[PDB]
Amino acid sequence: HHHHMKRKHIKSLIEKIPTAKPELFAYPLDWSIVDSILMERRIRPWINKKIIEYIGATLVDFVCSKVMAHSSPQSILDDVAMVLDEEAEVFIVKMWRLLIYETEAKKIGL
Repeated sequence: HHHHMKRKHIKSLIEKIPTAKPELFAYPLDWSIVDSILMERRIRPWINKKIIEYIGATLVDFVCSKVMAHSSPQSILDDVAMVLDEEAEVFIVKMWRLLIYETEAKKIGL
């Protein structure tokens, strides 16, 4: 189950993720699965790793807290655009694809 459920349903979970930004931003994200654990396990490091490509520190925690505050994807994007231009728009799209995939995967266990 460690990462076993994520790999086994690759065909199914990927179908859930919308390819259009407005549709994907509208996606009914279950924040109840977005808990304290999922942040340290997969989300927080993913953010910190992806931030290196754009810049080469303190901002990392800001983004985490906003996801934990269950903010609108567009609301965060606006705040990040103050730091990372139009690269910030590509940033959240890819993160939302992550959240959907993760949140959805822990539901597959039943």
